[PDB]
Amino acid sequence: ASKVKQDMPPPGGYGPIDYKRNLPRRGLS
Amino acid sequence: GTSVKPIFSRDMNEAKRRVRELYRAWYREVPNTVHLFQLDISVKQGRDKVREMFMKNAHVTDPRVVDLLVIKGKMELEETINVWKQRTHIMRFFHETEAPRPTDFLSKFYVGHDP
Amino acid sequence: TRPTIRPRNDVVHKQLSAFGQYVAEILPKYVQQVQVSCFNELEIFIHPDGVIPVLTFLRDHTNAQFKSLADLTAVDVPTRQNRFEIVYNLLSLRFNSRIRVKTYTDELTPIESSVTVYKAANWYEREIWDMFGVFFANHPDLRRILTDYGFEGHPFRKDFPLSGYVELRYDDEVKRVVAEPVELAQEFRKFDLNSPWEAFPAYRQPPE
Amino acid sequence: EDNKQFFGRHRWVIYTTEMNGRDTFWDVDGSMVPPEWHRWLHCMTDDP
Amino acid sequence: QLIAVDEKLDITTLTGVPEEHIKTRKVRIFVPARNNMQSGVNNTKKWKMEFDTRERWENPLMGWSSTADPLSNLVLTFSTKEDAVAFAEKNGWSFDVEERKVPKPKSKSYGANFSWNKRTRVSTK
Amino acid sequence: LKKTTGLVGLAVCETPHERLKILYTKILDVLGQIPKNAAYRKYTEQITNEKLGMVKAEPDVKKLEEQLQGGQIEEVILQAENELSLARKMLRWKPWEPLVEEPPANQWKWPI
Amino acid sequence: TYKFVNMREPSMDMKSVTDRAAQTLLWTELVRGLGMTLSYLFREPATINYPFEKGPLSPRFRGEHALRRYPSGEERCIACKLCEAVCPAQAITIEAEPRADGSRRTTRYDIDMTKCIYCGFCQEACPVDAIVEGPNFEFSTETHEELLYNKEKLLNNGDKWEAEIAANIQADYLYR
Amino acid sequence: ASATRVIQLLRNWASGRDLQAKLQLRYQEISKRTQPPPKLPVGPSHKLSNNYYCTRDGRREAMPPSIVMSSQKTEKKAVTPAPPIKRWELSKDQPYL
Amino acid sequence: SNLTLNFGPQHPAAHGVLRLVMELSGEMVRKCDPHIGLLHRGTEKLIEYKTYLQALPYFDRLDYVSMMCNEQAYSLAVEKLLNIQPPPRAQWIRVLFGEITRLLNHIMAVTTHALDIGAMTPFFWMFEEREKMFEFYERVSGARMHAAYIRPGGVHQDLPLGLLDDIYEFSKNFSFRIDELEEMLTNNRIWRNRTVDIGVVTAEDALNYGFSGVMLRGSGIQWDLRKTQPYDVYDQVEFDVPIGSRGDCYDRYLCRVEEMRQSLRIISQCLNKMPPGEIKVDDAKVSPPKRAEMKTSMESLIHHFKLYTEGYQVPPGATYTAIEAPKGEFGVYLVSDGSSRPYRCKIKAPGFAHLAGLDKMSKGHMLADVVAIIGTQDIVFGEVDR
Amino acid sequence: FGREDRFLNYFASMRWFGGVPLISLGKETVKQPVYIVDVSKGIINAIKDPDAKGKTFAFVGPNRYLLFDLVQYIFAVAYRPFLPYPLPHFAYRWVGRLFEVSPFEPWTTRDKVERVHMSDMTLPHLPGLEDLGIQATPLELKAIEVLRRHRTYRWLTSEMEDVKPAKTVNI
Ligand SMILES: C=C(C)[C@H]1Cc2c(ccc3c2O[C@@H]2COc4cc(OC)c(OC)cc4[C@@H]2C3=O)O1
Ligand code: SF4
Ligand code: SF4
Repeated sequence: ASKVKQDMPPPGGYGPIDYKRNLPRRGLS
Repeated sequence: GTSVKPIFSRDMNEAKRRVRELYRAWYREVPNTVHLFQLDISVKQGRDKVREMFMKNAHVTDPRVVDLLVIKGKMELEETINVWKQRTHIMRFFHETEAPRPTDFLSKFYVGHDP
Repeated sequence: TRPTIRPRNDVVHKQLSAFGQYVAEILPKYVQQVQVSCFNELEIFIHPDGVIPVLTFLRDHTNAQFKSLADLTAVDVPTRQNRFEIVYNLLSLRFNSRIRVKTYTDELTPIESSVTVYKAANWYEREIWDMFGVFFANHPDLRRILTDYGFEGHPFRKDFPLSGYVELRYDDEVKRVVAEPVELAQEFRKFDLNSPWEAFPAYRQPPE
Repeated sequence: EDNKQFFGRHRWVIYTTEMNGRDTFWDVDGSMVPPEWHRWLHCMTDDP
Repeated sequence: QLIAVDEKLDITTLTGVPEEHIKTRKVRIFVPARNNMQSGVNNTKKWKMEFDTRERWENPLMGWSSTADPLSNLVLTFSTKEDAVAFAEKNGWSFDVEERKVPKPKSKSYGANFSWNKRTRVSTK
Repeated sequence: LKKTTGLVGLAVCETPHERLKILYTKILDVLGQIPKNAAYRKYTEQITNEKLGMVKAEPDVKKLEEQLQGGQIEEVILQAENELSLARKMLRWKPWEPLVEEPPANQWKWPI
Repeated sequence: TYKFVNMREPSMDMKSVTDRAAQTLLWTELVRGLGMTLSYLFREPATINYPFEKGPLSPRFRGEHALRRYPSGEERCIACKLCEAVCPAQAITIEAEPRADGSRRTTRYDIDMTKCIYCGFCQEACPVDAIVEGPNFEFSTETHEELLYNKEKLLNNGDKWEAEIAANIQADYLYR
Repeated sequence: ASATRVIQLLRNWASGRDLQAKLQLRYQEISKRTQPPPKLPVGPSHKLSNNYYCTRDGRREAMPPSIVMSSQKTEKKAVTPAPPIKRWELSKDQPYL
Repeated sequence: SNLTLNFGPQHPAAHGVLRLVMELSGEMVRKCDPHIGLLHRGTEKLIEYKTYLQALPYFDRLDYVSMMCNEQAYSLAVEKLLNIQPPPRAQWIRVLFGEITRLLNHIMAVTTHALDIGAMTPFFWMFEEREKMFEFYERVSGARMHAAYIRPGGVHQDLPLGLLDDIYEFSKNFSFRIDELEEMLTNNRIWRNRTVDIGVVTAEDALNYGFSGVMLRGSGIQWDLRKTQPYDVYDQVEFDVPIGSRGDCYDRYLCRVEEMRQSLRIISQCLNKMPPGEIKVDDAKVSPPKRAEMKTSMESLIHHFKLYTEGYQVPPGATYTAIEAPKGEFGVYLVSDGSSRPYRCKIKAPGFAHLAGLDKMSKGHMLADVVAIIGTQDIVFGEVDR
Repeated sequence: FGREDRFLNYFASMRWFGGVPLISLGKETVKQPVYIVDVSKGIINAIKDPDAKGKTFAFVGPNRYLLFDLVQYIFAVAYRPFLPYPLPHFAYRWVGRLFEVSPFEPWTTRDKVERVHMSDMTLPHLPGLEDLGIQATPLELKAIEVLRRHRTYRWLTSEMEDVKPAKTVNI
């Protein structure tokens, strides 16, 4: 009478995944 | 009546004049093809091949079929002139690697199971 | 009926039926039939002489404006008098819809080229010429597109054999790639798979 | 093995210098690995 | 704008088929017989066009079945007999046509199994 | 006022109201030469009269675009030109006539 | 919902103008790219030391074919010909007959590895788990005729790779 | 990565970001190559009763296409194939790149 | 007279087997004539001799850069003709692997486009990520690229018990790789002079020439099939459609990079919202039963036999099913006569129309510009030639 | 003679020495060269011929030419300047001895010298290619496929009908 074991996300969810462009300032005047 | 639609020709006279102009074009083009493709055949051989190719379809009496054959011949000539074809495509018209398949009854009886 | 059956949308069904009403009404001269399939796809069967008018209407009318030509293909049905069935699939971005226009022809009757209506057809018709042998009148450049140079025949016809009539190999004597009658080490094995019991009674035909 | 390496370099084999009949000091290939160590080496399992 | 062609339709020159596969081939137009291993009759509805069997030999390597007939796997499906005949005629193939066979209607009766005087009575049930 | 319509090759049309009025009036004029019982004539006059009234009744460009549902009025002008061209082609083609020919007996019968 | 990729304009203040002029005349973005390439140089490469190191694989990996046996040594194949029927590439040739003890067994089982597409449909169709695609992929040959497998070659492949094939099936059969 | 701190600072300055936070190579943060067995739940139609196939037969619900004025067989407001498409919105998340 | 030149097929910049016959006045292109069919294998005629399951691997080989997408399109068409529905978990897996496939395809396209121009390094940088994604493919299916995972009833097998975590670990580091690629290319002035105002096509010309995908969105046309005609759980994910302004190579490059970012977004959402349940339609007359049931149940064995020998019969009818593949609208016109074999299967690939429009797009440009245009059209000849 | 022969290529390669040394100007020697494909077809037909068991065949070409005319035609096909000079037998034998010394394939040898300057025999009592169903191919139809490789760029596209075949001393 075992329970269902299946590939699922963990309780709650996964951590945030960064996707926006990130090009730092990295410059002088 | 049969209620049929033309492609280019109304009767066999227009089809025949189209055939004649295509033959003129091929006859003119053969020497240039021989020089460009560096063929080992003669110009007379190539013109005989052109004549034989034209004569294979001498039995057609439908102007529509004749028009379609002329269209296909124009496409072949365009491929040859633009050098889209290679030497292999030009030389496939002569069948120089195929052994002569016999025609009479006894040879067919001697070689294989089929007529 | 819920989990494993595809849901039905009747709003789109009614909309497509009404537009078929509209198209068949505007063009009685060419439209021969209008159909809507149960998965919400609209088909219009027209006389061949109306390839250029109907398409132009579907491209240029304000209520239609099907401004994209998704595909243009042919189907071979050897049992029909008109052997080849020509299919146009059009997409309307303004109304987010798709339409299908089908006509017919045989081996000797040409069809007006729709390159003027749709510039995308230029290659498509060439493929139909290459694969099926359907000639298109008034084409800017009609020639073979997919087969080899000097290839005889139109392979997509049902009577054309699967493996063709010739095969290529390199010959060392003539020092070139040559073509010879096809021979196979192992013949393609034909399987008779059709079951002797019908599956779908809804498509049963009259008992002849 | 060396678990401090990144995935791909964490397991490896040094081949023998003499297989069935030939000298394999310089001539080595991946077909010399027996099936059990083959399963271990290609990370199909975590157990040798 | 019509031209009113007269003679029989012939597209043999436009098909790319070698001559030996037109003048020497014989096609059969028929309705396939029911497979007696089964009772279903769904495969006896359409007409079929097939070609005559050619030579098959065995490969020197691996002993597979080699062929040289390009039309050995070609079967065409038609609605009526005259459609197939027209297709064969316009493609330049000689044909043999076998007329359709149907099982004649039979008079069945369950009561005949228990006849009072006829031979129809069954020994066992 | 507006800059960069956003579609490449479609320039901003300054003062589109009178351009749309001209286009719709030309479409109506060319439809006047089509037989009255033709479905194309009645349908196209209906929709173009609706559009012309909408154009006349709104001076603002943004509100006119919202009501017309035609997608960024420069495209509405393009569609008006397309409709005028189609009307001329329809006048030459005359497809309100009855069906030119019926198909063969079993041309559209599927399967087989 | 949509966004614009290239629909921005630069500022016109003299500070931004001088910044752009310095970028043009001193090549700052080229130096940034040079910097990026330089960063990679000090990083550890992703190269593995093949053949002494091997790429990661999975139990589901399908490579060279093999015919298996029962623990007693009897061949699992019962000549049902489902693998031949399902084969997309028609790469399986099977001939069968009754054995000396009446067992249903094959006399010919050939797989053309130059015809095969390694889709694994044959091991899904098999009802007795006789034909499998093993873990091996390093079986390149020097002649075309060496890639035409017969029943002896496939049985030898099974006998050679059974230890690992059984372990892979043990870790996978609960997903099938 | 086993790189020294000086080299790490050099790479971080050259690229302008922090590299050790996100490393291309997978070291030990990955899943185990040996996993426990699954259970794989069954589908909805695994009932013992009230499960006749005729009530869940998708293929037999297909019909031949409906015929809308076959040719062989009142103002009438005009229609479009579908309602006009609604205009798109400009990405409250990030409208400009 | 102009000089006639053969570009390909044995050319690094020909992207495979393409014979571009060009007439040149100097290095200025006067006409491009694309000769194709050097990879024409007769896929459609071959499909006409297979069952619906047997014909599935052909679609993997059609666009060998985006495989699960072709599988999904064919499966959607066959499902529509069968009047069946995939389970929700199957649909979520399909969308997840479609987005992974989109990432693979965009990496391939951008890196080889830059390779043609002369930027050789981002190719190496991003093919490591491509290798990790092939590891995902192999783990779920057993093949690195030709998975045959997506079936016309769902998917073949369930995800292994550690795949989602590994996909998550991959997904939280890919934005940095995109950022490094953008640092190399986006603001480089050489890249801009190579790509800006090259191959500009107007929106109306793009519509009439049959373009789709980025080729449309580079011109500013707001069209995306996943947003306008959703075909899966795509109507439950949130993302933005990148839209260009100038219709040139640079705008399309920016659009593809932003589509990679949005694919990362969709992948995150799919990882969060994966539901439980079965993976294929619970109808054994379409999808095979589980091997245990096949080995213990009579009906399961009969259905396994008949599915793997003959296959399911599809009701007669014709459909045109299209999806938003990474290269554009990928479609199939499928005609079924009621048997277990397709009667006709026409495959519509965006590359066909794009390559037909290459000659229009190359007007008034140089040889290097034509190389850039070929790169930016994102052409793979497996689908153009079929 | 053929593409890989040491008969046409041998004579064509002597252009590298400026002049062509011919013993007695090549006027005392008669040659009857045969095509390679003819020889191969004859061997095949002899394999398949049931009555060719203990027979001896002589495969010869259809035309006989003097060595001078043959070499002149060879140089005319390759469009190379023909500058022949007579060399005494002893001196040209000495040249062959000098060339024999090489540890590789010799350019010429004394035996090659003797075989080149010797007339082809006439054997009218032996069967030939016609007895095997083979019609001999004359040199004039297959010389271009061998000697086009020995042309410069300017003459590389000249046709076969441009050489005016040489004189044949037949009967
Ligand atoms: C040179 C290194 C960095 C890489 C790049 C590369 C190879 C080997 C081969 C090729 C290649 O790139 C070129 C250009 O891009 C594609 C794209 C293709 O598919 C889209 C494709 O399929 C045939 C072929 C190609 C070329 C193909 O010759 O190694
Ligand atoms: S893997 Fe696929 S192609 Fe290869 S033998 Fe098995 S079923 Fe046939
Ligand atoms: S390998 Fe399996 S499927 Fe193939 S014949 Fe043997 S038992 Fe049947």
